Amino acid sequence: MKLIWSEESWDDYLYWQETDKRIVKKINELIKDTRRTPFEGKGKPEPLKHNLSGFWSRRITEEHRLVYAVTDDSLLIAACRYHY
Amino acid sequence: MKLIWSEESWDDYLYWQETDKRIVKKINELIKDTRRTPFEGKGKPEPLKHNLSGFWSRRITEEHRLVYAVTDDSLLIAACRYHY
Amino acid sequence: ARKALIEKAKRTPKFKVRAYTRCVRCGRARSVYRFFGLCRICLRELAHKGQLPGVRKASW
Amino acid sequence: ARIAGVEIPRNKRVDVALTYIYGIGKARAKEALEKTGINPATRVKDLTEAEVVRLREYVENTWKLEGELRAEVAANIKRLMDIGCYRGLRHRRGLPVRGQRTRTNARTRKGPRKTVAGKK
Amino acid sequence: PRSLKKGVFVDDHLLEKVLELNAKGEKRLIKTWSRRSTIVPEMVGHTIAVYNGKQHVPVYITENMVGHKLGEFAPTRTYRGHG
Amino acid sequence: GKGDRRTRRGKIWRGTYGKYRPRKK
Amino acid sequence: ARRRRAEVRQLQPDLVYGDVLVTAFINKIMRDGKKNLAARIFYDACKIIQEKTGQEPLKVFKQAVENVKPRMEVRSRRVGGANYQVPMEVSPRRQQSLALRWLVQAANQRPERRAAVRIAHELMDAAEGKGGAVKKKEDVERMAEANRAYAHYRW
RNA sequence: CAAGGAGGUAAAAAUGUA
RNA sequence: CGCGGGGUGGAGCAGCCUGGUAGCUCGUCGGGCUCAUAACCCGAAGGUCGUCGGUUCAAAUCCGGCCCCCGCAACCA
RNA sequence: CCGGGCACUCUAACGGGACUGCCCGCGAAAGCGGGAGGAAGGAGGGGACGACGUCUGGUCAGCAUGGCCCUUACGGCCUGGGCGACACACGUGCUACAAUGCCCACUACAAAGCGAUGCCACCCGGCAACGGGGAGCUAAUCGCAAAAAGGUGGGCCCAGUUCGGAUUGGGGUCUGCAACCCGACCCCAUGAAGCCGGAAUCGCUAGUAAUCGCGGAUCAGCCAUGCCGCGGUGAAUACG
Ligand SMILES: [Mg+2]
Ligand SMILES: [Mg+2]
Ligand SMILES: [Mg+2]
Ligand SMILES: [Mg+2]
Ligand SMILES: [Mg+2]
Ligand SMILES: [Mg+2]
Ligand SMILES: [Mg+2]
Ligand SMILES: [Mg+2]
Ligand SMILES: [Mg+2]
Ligand SMILES: [Mg+2]
Ligand SMILES: [Mg+2]
Ligand SMILES: [Mg+2]
Ligand SMILES: [Zn+2]
Repeated sequence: MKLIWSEESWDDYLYWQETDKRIVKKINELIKDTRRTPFEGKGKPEPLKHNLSGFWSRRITEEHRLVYAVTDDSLLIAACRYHY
Repeated sequence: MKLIWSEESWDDYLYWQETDKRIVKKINELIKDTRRTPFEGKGKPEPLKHNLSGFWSRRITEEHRLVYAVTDDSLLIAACRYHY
Repeated sequence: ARKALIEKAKRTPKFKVRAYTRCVRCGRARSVYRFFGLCRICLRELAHKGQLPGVRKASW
Repeated sequence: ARIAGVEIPRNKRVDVALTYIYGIGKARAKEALEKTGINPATRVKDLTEAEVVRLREYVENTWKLEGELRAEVAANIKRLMDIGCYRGLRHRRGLPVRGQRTRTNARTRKGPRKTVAGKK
Repeated sequence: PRSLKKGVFVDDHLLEKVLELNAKGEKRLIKTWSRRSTIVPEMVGHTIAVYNGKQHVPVYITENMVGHKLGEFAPTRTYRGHG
Repeated sequence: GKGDRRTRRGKIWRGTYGKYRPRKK
Repeated sequence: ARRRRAEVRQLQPDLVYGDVLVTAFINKIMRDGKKNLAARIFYDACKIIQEKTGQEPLKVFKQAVENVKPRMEVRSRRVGGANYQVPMEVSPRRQQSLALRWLVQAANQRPERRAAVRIAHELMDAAEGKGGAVKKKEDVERMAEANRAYAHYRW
C-alpha cells in the first residue's frame, strides 16, 4: 500500500505542519487505520456521490474532512482540508 | 506532480517526524524544488547507477540521501533516510 | 526509563516473583550475579581495579 | 490371526503383533499379555486358538480401538473447533497448537515448502 | 496444567459479579480482564467480554466450553492470510 | 535414542527419571 | 606441514599376535574411538578364518594386504600451467595405508549381516585374489598404465 | 669450477555503490 | 473488400499436414560462487494455444462465420 | 569399623629439576642432525599476555558524557497483549536415517564443581512425574550422582520396520497469585518426514578429530539441543 498525495492535499498537509502540531499526529493516525482496513475504522468512514462516485471520506475534525479514494495497492488522498 | 510514498519511505518520514524536524523541513524543501525542477536544482540531484538504475538522489545531509524516481505525472520516493 | 526501574527493583512486595535481581552500581537487569549484586561489566571494572577481595586473574 | 479388524502380523512376536494395532502400543500390549499369561517369545505362527480368543476378548472388551478411537479423536477435534477455541482455530488453519515456532520449522504441521517469491 | 489439589479458577472479580448475576438473573454483559480464568458451570448461558490487548470481544458461553480459560476465546492476533 | 521420552538414553539426555528409568542403583 | 617431514607415528604391537600391521587394522575398524569393539570384531573374524579354512589367520592377513597393496597411482600435477594427472610410484607407508583402508571400505560394502563375517570373508577373498578391494586396487593400477603417457612428469 | 650470450612464457576470466 | 499465409507461457519461435503427452531459447522465482554486480553452477513455476459454432468417443490439430496482422495481384482501355 | 600408625594414595605450601649443561659430526660463530642422561628435553604440552596503528569498526540500550528535543507530557503507575506472530529465505545446532545398531536386566571405573530463606540420605503411597515423613551436613564430615560409552546375559534379523521420533488426542505432577496465547516434566495411544543428502561449504596434526556422559552461571520454574568448564574410550594422515 503506497501513499498518493495530490497537489492540494500535500500543500494542506504542510499547512497543518506549519501551524498546529496536535492535528498532524491525528492525520497520520487516520492514514494508519485506512491502511489496515480501507473503508472502516476511526472517524465515520463515509462515502460520497453526486459528483464524487468512488470516493470516500472520514472526518479529521468537526468541520474539516479527510477525503480519499482507493485502488488495488494505492491510497490516494485528495484533500486533508475543508469539505468544499 | 503527485507524490508517491513507498512503505519504507513513509515509515522513515514518520521516523524523521518525532525525531528531527530539521530533516522534515529539509525534505519538504527538496520536494518543493523537485516538484518544480525535477532534474536540476537543490541537493546535487544526480542520476544513479547499477542497483538503483532509473533513480535519482538529492543530498539531505552528509549521509542521508533522498532517493526519488520521476514519471510524466508523478514522483516516486524510495527513501528519505540512509545512504542507499 | 532507567531510574524508576532501579528503585522498583529495591522494593519487595506485590507477588515476590515480580522481584528481579539487579545491579546496584549501574542498574543492569541482565547478567547480574547473586554472589555480588554487580552486573557483569561492573564486576570486571572493579576486579581489575582491585576492589574485589580475593578475586584474581584466573589461569590454567 | 485377525484380532481387532487386522490380521497383518503373521510370524512375529505377539507383543509386536499387538503394537501393530492403532490403539495398543507397547505398554497396553504387555498389560494384555501379563493378563492372559502368554510368553511373548511364543510367536503368532504357533499359538493356541484358546489363547487367541482370550486375547481378542480382552483387547476388545477392555479399551476402545481403531475405528472408534479415531472417531473419538475426530469428535474431540471437532469439539475443539466450531466453538472458537484457540487450539481449535490452530487445528482449523492447520497450524500447531502447543506453543511452537512457526517463523522457522513447523513443516510437519504446515506441509511441504510452499516457496513464495519474496521481493528483496 | 494446574494441580488438582488446590482451588482451581484463580480470580474473584468476575466470580463475585456472576454469583450475584446468576441468582438475581437477567443475563447481563460483563467486561473483565481475567484471561487466566476457568469457565465454571454457573457461567453457562452468559455473554461476557474479554480483553485481547486492544478491545473487549464478547464471547457467548454454552455448556461445552467448561474446562478452558477465557484467553482461549479471545484471539490476540490478526492474521487474515498473506495477500 | 536420545530424544525418545520412553527409553533409557532419552531420560539420561534430559536428566529426568520415569518409568523407563527409575531412581535406584 | 611446510617445515618438517611431519614424522610417522609408531604404534603399540598386538596383545594376541604382536604386530604393528594388525593394530593398524584395529584402528581402521574403529568408529567413534571404540578400540575394545574394534579388536572384538577382528578377533571374532579370526575365529571365522580359523574354522572356514584350515589356515593361520595372521598369514592370510599379511598376504591379503600384499594382494591389495597398489604399486603405482595417478596423481594430479601443476607445472607449466596445465592440469593433467600423472602416475607415480607409491611409498610403502602409503601402500600399507591404502590397502588397510580398502579392505575395511570394501567390507562395509559387503551385504553380509554381522560385521566380523564381512571382515573375514573380505580377507579370504583378497588373499585368494577376488575381494572387493582388489577390484579397487586393479582399477587404481589400471589408470596408471592408461595414463603412462604422462609419467615423464615424474619427480 | 666460477657465469654471459642469443629464446620458448603466465590465462580464458569483465565491472565498481553515488 | 480478389488471392495466399499467420494469431500459442512476458519476448521470439516450433508442434497443426497425418486429432490423444503443448516443446526450445531468453526471461521470472528459490539457492550456490564474489566484498558486491555481471558471467557461471544447482533447482522450480508459468500458457490452455484470436473468438463463436459444428464434426468426433476425444479439437491447438478437421470444417465453417467473424475480428486483427503480413505478403501478393488490381492489367487491356 | 575401632585401637594405633600416618609408611603409601590424596590434599596443600615452599623448593629442587635442563640451561641442548655432556658425547660425536658440521660451522668462523650463532646454530643444526643423531645419542646414552633422566619423567621430560634443543621454546615439554596448554594457558594468562597480545606493539606503533588501521577499520572516521561497535556500544549514547551497562555506566558516564557535550549538544538538540518532550514536560498535565518522548515522564510515572496498573491490567491485558507483545517481544513466541508465518506464504517464505539464511546462519548456528540438536535428534536420526540403524545390525561397528536398538531395547530390557545386572554389574563396575572418573574429574571439576554446587549447597543449611538449600542439597535431600533413608522409609511409605505411587506404573512415574511427584507427594507425605524425617536423619545428616555451617560442609575432603552429609547430600547432589547411580558416572554415560564400556562388560555380561536375553530379545528383534535389516523390514520404514522393537531404527527414528515429529505432530496430535486424553489423564496427571511441580513451580508460581497466576501456564489461553506462552513453561518444564510423567503416563497412555498416536507414531509422520527421513533408507544417509544438488551446486557448494566447515572444523581438526596427539589425548588432537570423533564419541560418551557430568557440574556450574543465570534461575520460583523454564522453552538450555546454548554458553562455560570437567573427565571416559580414543583414530587416520601429512609425499609435497
Ligand atoms: Mg545500511
Ligand atoms: Mg525472576
Ligand atoms: Mg524408539
Ligand atoms: Mg567474461
Ligand atoms: Mg558497465
Ligand atoms: Mg506472442
Ligand atoms: Mg497486354
Ligand atoms: Mg610475552
Ligand atoms: Mg551502528
Ligand atoms: Mg526476541
Ligand atoms: Mg508461536
Ligand atoms: Mg596447528
Ligand atoms: Zn553493574
